[PDB]
Amino acid sequence: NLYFQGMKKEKVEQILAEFQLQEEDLKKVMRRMQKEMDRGLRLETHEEASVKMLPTYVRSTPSEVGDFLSLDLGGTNFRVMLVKVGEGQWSVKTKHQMYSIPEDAMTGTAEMLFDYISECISDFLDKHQMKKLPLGFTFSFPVRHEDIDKGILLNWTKGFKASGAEGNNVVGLLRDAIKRRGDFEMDVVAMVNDTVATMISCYYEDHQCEVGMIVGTGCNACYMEEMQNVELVEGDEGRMCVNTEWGAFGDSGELDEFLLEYDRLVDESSANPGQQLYEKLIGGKYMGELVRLVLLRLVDENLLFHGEASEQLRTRGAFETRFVSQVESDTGDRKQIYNILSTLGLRPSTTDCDIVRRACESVSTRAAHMCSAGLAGVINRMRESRSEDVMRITVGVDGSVYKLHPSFKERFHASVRRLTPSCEITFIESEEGSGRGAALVSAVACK
Ligand SMILES: Nc1ncnc2c1ncn2[C@@H]1O[C@H](COP(=O)(O)OP(=O)(O)NP(=O)(O)O)[C@@H](O)[C@H]1O
Ligand SMILES: OC[C@H]1O[C@@H](O)[C@H](O)[C@@H](O)[C@@H]1O
Ligand SMILES: [K+]
Ligand SMILES: [Mg+2]
Repeated sequence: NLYFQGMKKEKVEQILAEFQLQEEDLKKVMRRMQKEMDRGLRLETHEEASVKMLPTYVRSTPSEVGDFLSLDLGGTNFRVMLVKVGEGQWSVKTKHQMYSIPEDAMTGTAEMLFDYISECISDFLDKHQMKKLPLGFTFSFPVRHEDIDKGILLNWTKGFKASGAEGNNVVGLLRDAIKRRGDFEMDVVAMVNDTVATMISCYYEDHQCEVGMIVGTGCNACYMEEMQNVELVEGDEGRMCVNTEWGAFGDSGELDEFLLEYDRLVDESSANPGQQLYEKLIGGKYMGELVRLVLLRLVDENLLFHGEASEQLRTRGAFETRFVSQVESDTGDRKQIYNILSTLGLRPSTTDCDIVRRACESVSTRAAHMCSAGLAGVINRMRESRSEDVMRITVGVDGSVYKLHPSFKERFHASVRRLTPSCEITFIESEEGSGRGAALVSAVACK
């Protein structure tokens, strides 16, 4: 019966309705987010604020030229690259290599981690016969800076758990590991978040870019704040980039009304339970798993796969986030959806496929909408801080979710636009943002 297939589909929709957020829900999240950003900037409230609004010491009024080395650590892969900076300043990726980080190095000791990093740097300097450049470190974790070249790791995020790194100077850890190996020498001149790197890389082609955003494994944003509002740094003149660390929004209960069973389960099986909760609604580290967990509930309610979940479907992380993009790239014939579930040991019908799509759309739309509330909060804050009825601003964006998901981008922009009246927001995707941004920040600091 088509009548019974449609009754299965109606029941799924009732369950999936839970992922909906009304426009007023988003405005509420936005206001709460703006409130947390206020708190993180102020001396009185900074320690308790879950959105830490960390000074980066990358300023509005900041350079050198020549060969630069860029390091990038934040995802499953560590990337090294040679970049040429020339006359403002252009930058170009000329040599590049990425390395897979062994499990033991992400979850072992800091020494292991940075030993592996240094090994990677020497292989790269080998593969290009260049083993003393100025070195920029894109390091995508919450860091409390004392300057551009010095700051301590507040805490690991995104599954990182190397011991002996939290509360230590990250540049120091890198310098130490390089010294231990002692077969090359590098001038470590700057450390930057990936958001900051992305923002800076978009500046040569568009000077209106004063916001950087990452929607990848993790989710975070930075922006050019007025120095007068950055209470943690001395001076009131011009602007300084702030790393919001908005992923930890929710860690003090601010999203509790909105968290679902699937979110609690994802948080509980994560490396950092109770932390990075806003990020866990959005990031690619967690999105596919969120979908896997919806699909499991649906098989349990007898609405999917004849009520039977395969060994693969019951394994953690098996529904990869790229599968969410692929499913939602489907043209209507169900071929992409079928092949994904086939490789998961499942024997999907035609309606099974349509339900999996609906599950993915519900998770990724919520991610798009939740993300939109955070960005709209930042851009609205900036408009009010500045002196204009209409703010024109560019946002530099990187990450596989924003970049590769076929509809996230579009759902996200629309929602951001609803929430930012009297703002004209241009979105640009960075091209090698982290390498070129890191190199560009190095060249300034190279003084
Ligand atoms: N085609 C895809 N569509 C959506 N997500 C994907 C896709 N391919 C990989 N991913 C996910 O995106 C993440 C990797 O994205 P990527 O942008 O390369 O990392 P990243 O930007 O370093 N993350 P982060 O450092 O947390 O900002 C992983 O969690 C993957 O599961
Ligand atoms: O890589 C994207 C983001 O992931 C977050 O989890 C990290 O804490 C941020 O520093 C980073 O900007
Ligand atoms: K100040
Ligand atoms: Mg990154």
